[PDB]
Amino acid sequence: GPLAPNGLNPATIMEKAVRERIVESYFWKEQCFGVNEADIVDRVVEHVRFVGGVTGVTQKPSPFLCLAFKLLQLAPGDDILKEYLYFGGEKFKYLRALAAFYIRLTRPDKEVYTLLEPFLEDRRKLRRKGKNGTSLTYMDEFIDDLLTKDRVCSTSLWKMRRRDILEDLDLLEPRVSPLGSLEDILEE
Amino acid sequence: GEVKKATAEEVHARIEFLWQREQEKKKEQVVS
Amino acid sequence: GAMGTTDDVDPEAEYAAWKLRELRRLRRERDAIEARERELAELER
Repeated sequence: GPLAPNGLNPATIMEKAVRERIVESYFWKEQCFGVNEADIVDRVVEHVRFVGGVTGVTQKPSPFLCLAFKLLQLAPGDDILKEYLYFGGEKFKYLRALAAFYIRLTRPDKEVYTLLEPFLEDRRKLRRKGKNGTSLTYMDEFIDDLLTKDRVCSTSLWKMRRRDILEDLDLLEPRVSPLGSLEDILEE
Repeated sequence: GEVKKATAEEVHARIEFLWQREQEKKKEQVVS
Repeated sequence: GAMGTTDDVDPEAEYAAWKLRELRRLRRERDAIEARERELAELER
């Protein structure tokens, strides 16, 4: 029972209720059986059409959430996650979303920021389901949510140190927005 | 009865494979 | 591809929407900093 790069225990990361809802779900028993990292990719391209936690009147755990749980179970290495993010993410966006979600769940804050912040420039459309019905979202919105919000996809995100704190300890470089450079000129 | 763990190269090949399959499916749908 | 909604239909508009979103993010960050600055400025003198 390996522990994540951060302090947390993979089993306890998701709520007991959420875990129960996932394991009891049809999609877990049918589509998460015998699955490995490559098979994770298979299930993503096949069955993931939106990002969300438990949704609907049936409080049905999304295929997204279930695959996230399966990733928690697998505890994939950094190299495979990089494969997801860059190769899989470039080709399949929901795979990038899944990877970002998992990283946010299981990696040190420095790693979280450095890995996820570049994809604030990823503007591809994503389907977002859950709180306040069904809506359209974007990759950069999802990333922003991962970086700035306490809860995402029925999962509590562990509190991170503020970015400025990491910058002060010289653990992080200042984030550069292209629009920041345009905006400096706009404000003047 | 255990499950084999995938390597980065294996996952890479899987991604490439699925990509090819999807593109081929699109070609079959446009040709049909 | 599993597209939640098709990309590259209106690249100009999509990029514009992204530009607006990032601008709003910068808005939030700057507003937060300014708020703290006003707080310290008021309390100190």
